[PDB]
Amino acid sequence: FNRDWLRKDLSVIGFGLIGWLAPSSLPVINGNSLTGLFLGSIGPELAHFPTGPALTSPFWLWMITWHVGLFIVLTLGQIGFKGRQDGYWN
Amino acid sequence: EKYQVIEPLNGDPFIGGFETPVTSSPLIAWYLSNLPAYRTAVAPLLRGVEIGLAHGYLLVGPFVLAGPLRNSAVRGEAGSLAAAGLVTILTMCLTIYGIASFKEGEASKAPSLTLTGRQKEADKLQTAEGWASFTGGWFFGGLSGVAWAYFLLYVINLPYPVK
Amino acid sequence: YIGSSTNLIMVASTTLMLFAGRFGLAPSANRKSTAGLKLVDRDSGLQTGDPAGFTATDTLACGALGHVIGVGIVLGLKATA
Amino acid sequence: KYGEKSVYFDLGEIDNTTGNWDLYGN
Amino acid sequence: RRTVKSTSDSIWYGADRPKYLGPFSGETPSYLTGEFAGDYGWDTAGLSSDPETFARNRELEVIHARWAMLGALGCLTPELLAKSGVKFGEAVWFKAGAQIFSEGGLDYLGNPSLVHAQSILAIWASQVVLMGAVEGYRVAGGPLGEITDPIYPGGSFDPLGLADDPDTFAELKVKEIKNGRLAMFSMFGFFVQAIVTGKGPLENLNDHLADPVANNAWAYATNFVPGN
Amino acid sequence: SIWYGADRPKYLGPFSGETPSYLTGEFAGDYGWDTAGLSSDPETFARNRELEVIHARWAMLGALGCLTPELLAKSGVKFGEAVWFKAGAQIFSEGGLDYLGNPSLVHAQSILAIWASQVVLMGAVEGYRVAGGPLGEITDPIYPGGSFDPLGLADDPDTFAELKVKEIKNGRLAMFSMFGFFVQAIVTGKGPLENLNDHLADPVANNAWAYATNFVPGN
Amino acid sequence: MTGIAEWYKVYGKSVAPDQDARAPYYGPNRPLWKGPFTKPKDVPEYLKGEYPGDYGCDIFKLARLPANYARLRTQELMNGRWAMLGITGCLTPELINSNSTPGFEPVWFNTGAQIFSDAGIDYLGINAHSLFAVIVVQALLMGLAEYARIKFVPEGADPFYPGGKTFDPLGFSSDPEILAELKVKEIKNGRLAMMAMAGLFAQGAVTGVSPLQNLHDWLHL
Ligand SMILES: CC(/C=C/C=C(C)/C=C/[C@@]12O[C@]1(C)C[C@@H](O)CC2(C)C)=C\C=C\C=C(C)\C=C\C=C(C)\C=C\[C@@]12O[C@]1(C)C[C@@H](O)CC2(C)C
Ligand SMILES: CC1=C[C@H](O)CC(C)(C)[C@H]1/C=C/C(C)=C/C=C/C(C)=C/C=C/C=C(C)/C=C/C=C(C)/C=C/C1=C(C)C[C@H](O)CC1(C)C
Ligand SMILES: CC1=C[C@H](O)CC(C)(C)[C@H]1/C=C/C(C)=C/C=C/C(C)=C/C=C/C=C(C)/C=C/C=C(C)/C=C/C1=C(C)C[C@H](O)CC1(C)C
Ligand SMILES: CC1=C[C@H](O)CC(C)(C)[C@H]1/C=C/C(C)=C/C=C/C(C)=C/C=C/C=C(C)/C=C/C=C(C)/C=C/C1=C(C)C[C@H](O)CC1(C)C
Repeated sequence: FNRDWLRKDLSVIGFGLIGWLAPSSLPVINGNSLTGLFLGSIGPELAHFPTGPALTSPFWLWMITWHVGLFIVLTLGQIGFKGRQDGYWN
Repeated sequence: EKYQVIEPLNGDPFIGGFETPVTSSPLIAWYLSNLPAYRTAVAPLLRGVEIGLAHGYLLVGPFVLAGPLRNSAVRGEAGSLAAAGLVTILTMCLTIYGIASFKEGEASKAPSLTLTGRQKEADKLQTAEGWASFTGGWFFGGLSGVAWAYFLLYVINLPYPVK
Repeated sequence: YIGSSTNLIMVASTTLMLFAGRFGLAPSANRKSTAGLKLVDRDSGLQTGDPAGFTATDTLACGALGHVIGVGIVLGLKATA
Repeated sequence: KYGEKSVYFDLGEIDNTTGNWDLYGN
Repeated sequence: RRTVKSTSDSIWYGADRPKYLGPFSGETPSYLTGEFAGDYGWDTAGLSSDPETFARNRELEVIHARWAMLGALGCLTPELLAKSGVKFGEAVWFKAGAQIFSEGGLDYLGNPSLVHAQSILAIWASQVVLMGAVEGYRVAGGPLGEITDPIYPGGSFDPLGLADDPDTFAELKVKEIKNGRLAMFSMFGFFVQAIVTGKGPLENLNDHLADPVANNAWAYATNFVPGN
Repeated sequence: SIWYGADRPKYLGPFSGETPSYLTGEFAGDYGWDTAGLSSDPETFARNRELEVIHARWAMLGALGCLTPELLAKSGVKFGEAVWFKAGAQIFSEGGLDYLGNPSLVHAQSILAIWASQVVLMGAVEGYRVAGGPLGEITDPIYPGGSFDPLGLADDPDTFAELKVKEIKNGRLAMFSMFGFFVQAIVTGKGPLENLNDHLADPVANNAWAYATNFVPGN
Repeated sequence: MTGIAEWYKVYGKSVAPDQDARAPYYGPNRPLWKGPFTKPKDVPEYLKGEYPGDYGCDIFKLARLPANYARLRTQELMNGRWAMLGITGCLTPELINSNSTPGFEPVWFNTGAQIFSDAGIDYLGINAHSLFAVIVVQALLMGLAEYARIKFVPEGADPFYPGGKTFDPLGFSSDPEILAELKVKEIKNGRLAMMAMAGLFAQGAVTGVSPLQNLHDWLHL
C-alpha cells in the first residue's frame, strides 16, 4: 500500500463544486419557477431551531437531490481527471 | 498497468489477506495504531484502564435508557448497577480467558515483526502476568467509567438531549 | 404549415444532423467514435455514390436522430412556451 | 532475501515467510 | 500501518506544485521554478524576468502582504466591537481617521482615560519619526539585529520559535504568503467597495446577507455612468 | 520584406536615430518604438508581444461592436440603448435585453446568469488558449493556426508575415480608437458617432476644446 | 496542399481515384443538351468539350468562330457571376424582415424608386433623395475596377480566372483537377442564376409581385 490510494488532487472538489453550483443554480422555466438550490437554502432557514428534526418537511427531498447531484459530480470529476493520466479513454 | 489500488497483504500474494483502503489507509492505520490495545510498549495495566473506562462509560447508557426500571425514579441507579454487573462478568470472562490461554513463565507469542521488518519486541499483553494486569486495570477502569457516567448523568445532571 | 415554427424546427434539426453526419461532425457508418470521442475511419463495406462516404444507412440514421431531436425540441418549446 | 526478488520463501526469515506480521502494533 | 519516510515533502515547491490556472497552466515561466514560497507560476506580464527584479518584487510583495493583513484586521475588528456594543466615534475604517477633528478628540475605544489624543500634527510627527526609524532599521539594521535575510530576519523577530525546522519554515512561508495575498485582495475590496457603496465592509456583508440576489454590486453598476 | 529587416519604417519616420538593439525587425509591427525600455529582456519582450496582440484583437472586436449598434440605430433599428457605454444597463429594464429589439431573441433578464455563463465559458477558452483544448494544441501562444486558420490564408510565409503586420496595424488603430471611445464617453457623455456628428456639424465649435473648461479644480 | 484544398469531401463525382474529377463534363463522353437524343447533327465540330459547361448547344451557330467563342465564354462568365450576386441580393432582403411600412422595401424591383421619392434608402428598415451622390461614387468605383480588370493582368494570369492571393485566397484551385470541375460548377450555378433572373424580370413584368410571394401563391394555392 502506497499511502496515496486516493491520489490527492484537491482541485477536484472545487471543480465539482463549480460544476454542481452551475446547473443547480439555474432559474428553470418549469414548475420550479425558482432554482432548487434556493429551496435547499430555505429549508435550513426554516429548520435552524435547535434540537429538532425537519419532521417530514419539504427539506429532505431537496437535500437528497442536491447532495446526490454533488456526489455524482465529484465522483465523475475525480474519474475524469484521473482517467486522463491513465489511458482509459486514450 | 493501471494504478491498481488494491494490493496483497504486505506484497505477499500467498498470505490470506489484502491491502484495502479500509485495511491500511493512513488515517485508519494511524487510528488503529494508537488504540490502547495496539500500544505494545505501554504497560498492560494502563491500556486495560483506558479500555475499561471507555467501555463502562459507553455501557452505562443502554442499560439506563432500556432497562426494566427506565420508567421509575431509580432508573439511573438500576442502569449503573446493571453496567457494573456486566463489567464484573466480563472481568470474570477475562480472568478465565487468561487462565486458559497463558501459562506462567512462558514468553509472549504475539507477532514481534512489523510490516517493514523492524523486528520489535513482542507485546507483553499476551502473557499470564500481562493479561492479569490487563484484567485488573480493565476492572478498575470499568467501575470508574460506570461511576463517572452515573455522576455526569445524574449526580451532576448535565443537560443532555436524550436521557 | 410550411412556415410554422414546428416545421422550421424539424427541418433545421434534420438538416443540421444530416450536415454533421455527412461532413464528419457526427458518427456514421464509416465514422466510428472511440472512447475519447475521436472519430476514426472504418470500412463498413457499404458502397455509396457520395464522394465523402455518406451511405443510405447513414442517411436513415441521421434523419431518424434529427427527427427525434426535433420532436424533443418542439414538444419542449410547446410545454414551456 | 524476502524482498530482493519475487521470492517469498526464506528459512532465515520465517516470520516474513509465514506472514507473522503486526499490522497496527505501535 | 508501516513507518513512512517518503512523504508529500513541500508540495508547494518543485515542478509539480499547484499553478494559478490549475489544469490550464501549461506555459510556466522558466525563471519561476518553484524555488520560493507562493510560486504559482503567474507572471504573464513578465515583470520579474530579471532575478534582481524578481527579488525586489518578492520583498515588495511580502511587505505589502504583511501591511495588508494588519490593515484588514484593523479595519475589521473596530466594526466587530461596535456591533458587540463598544461605543466610539466611528465604526467604519474610512471615516475613523476624522475622529480627531471631533469635540472629544481621538478616543481609543471611546475611553478618555486612554491615549486621548487631540492634535493631528503631533500624531503625524511622532509617526514620521518612529516609522522612519523602524524602516531604516529594517533596511539596514538596528537594536534587534543586523539584516541577514531582508524578508525573513528571524532571530529576535522569532521569539516563540515556530520557524525552527526548515520544512515547517517553508510551509509557514507558503501559509503566510497565501494569507497575505488574500488580505491584499480583501483590502483592495475594502477600498473599491467603500468608494462605490460608501458603507463599511461588515455592513455591506450584512446587507448582502439580507438579500443576496437583489442587493449585490450590480445594484451600483449605474452609479458612475458618464453621460448623466 | 519592407517591414521586416533593419531598414523598416520607423515610428518617427526620418527623425528616428536611436533604434533599440533588441528591436531588430524580426517581429510584426516593429517600428523601433521603445523609449521606456520595457521590453529589453527577451522573455519580457515576448510577454509584451503576447499582451499587445491579445489587446489588439480585443480592441478590434470592441471597436466594431461599439459602433455597430450606433449604425443600426442611425438606420432605424430599435434598441434599448444604442450607445455602447449605456448598452449594459438594459439588463435591469423590465423588458430585459432584447438584442436588436426582438423579444423572440436572447431576451435575458438576470445579470447573474449572464455573469455565471460568461465566467464559465471565458475561463474555459482562456485556459484553452494558455494550455490547449478542443481546437488544437498550443504551439504558438498567439499564432496557433489549424482550427483557427480554417480558410488557410496563412499558408506561405510571405503572406503570413504581411498579414501579421496588417493585423497588428489594424489592431493598434483599434486600440487607439477604443482609448478614444473611453475618454470621449468619460468627458462628453455622448456616444461616439454622436460626437462624430457634432464635430461634422460645427467642427470649429463642437470639438474637444469646447470641454477644456469642465474639469477646472475650483476646489 | 493548401487551406481547405485537401478538403476532398466536396468533389461531386469521385469517391476515389476511379474518376479524376474531370473525366465527365469534358472529352467526347460528356452529357449533351438533349440527353441520349443527340445523334450528331447539331453537335458542331468545334465543341469537343475542352471548356466548362460544354453541352454542345450552338443551334444558331454563334460560337463557330474560335475568337468569338472565347469572347462569348468570358461574356457568359461575367453576366453569370453578376447574376449570381443579383439573385442573392434580390432574395436575401426579403428573407430578413418584410413589408414596405417604413422607407424600407422588401421588393427587389421597388427598392430603386425608394430613394427617388419620399424617404431615402434605409438599410433593413444613407438617406434623403440625392441620386447623383451614389451615382458618381458607384460610377467612379466601378470604372476603376472595370478598368483594373480589363488591364493589370499580373504577368500571365487568365484575365477571368486570376487565381492569385486576392481572388483565390482560399486556394480551391491549387489542384488542377479540382479547378477543372469547380469551373463547371461555377458556370452551371451561374447559368441557373441567370435563368432565375430572367424569371424575376418576366414574373415581375407580368405579375408585378415579389418573387417569393409568387412562389407562395403558386405552391400554397
Ligand atoms: C474569476 C472568477 C472566479 C474564478 C473561480 C475560480 C478560479 C475557482 C477556482 C477553484 O474552484 C477551483 C477551480 C478548484 C479549487 O481547488 C480552488 C478554487 C479556487 C476554489 C470570478 C469573477 C467574478 C467577477 C465578478 C463578480 C465581477 C463583478 C463586477 C462588478 C460587480 C462591477 C461593477 C462595476 O463595474 C460596474 C458594473 C460599473 C460601475 O458603475 C460600478 C462598478 C462597481 C465599478
Ligand atoms: C501577480 C501579478 C502577475 C502579473 O504578471 C502582473 C500583475 C497582474 C500586475 C500582478 C498582480 C498584482 C496584483 C493583483 C496586485 C494587488 C495588490 C493589492 C491588492 C495590494 C493591496 C495592498 C494593501 C495594503 C498595502 C494595505 C494597507 C493597509 C493600511 C495601510 C491600513 C491603514 C488603516 C487602517 C487599518 C484603517 C484605519 O481606519 C486607518 C488606516 C490608517 C487607513
Ligand atoms: C509602445 C510603448 C513604448 C514605450 O516603451 C512605452 C509606452 C510609450 C508607454 C508604450 C505605449 C503603450 C500604449 C500607447 C498603449 C496603449 C494601449 C491601449 C490604447 C490599449 C487599448 C485596449 C483596448 C481594449 C482591450 C478594448 C477592449 C474593448 C472591449 C472589451 C469592449 C467591450 C464592450 C463593448 C464592445 C461595448 C459594449 O456595449 C459593452 C462592452 C463590454 C463595454
Ligand atoms: C445558351 C443558348 C444557346 C443557343 O445557341 C441559343 C439559345 C438557346 C437562345 C441561347 C440561350 C441564351 C440565354 C437563355 C441567355 C440568358 C441570359 C440571361 C438570363 C442573363 C442574365 C443575366 C443576369 C444578370 C446580369 C443579373 C444582374 C443582377 C443585378 C445587376 C442586380 C441588381 C439589383 C439587385 C441585386 C436588387 C437590388 O434591390 C437592386 C438592383 C440594382 C436591381
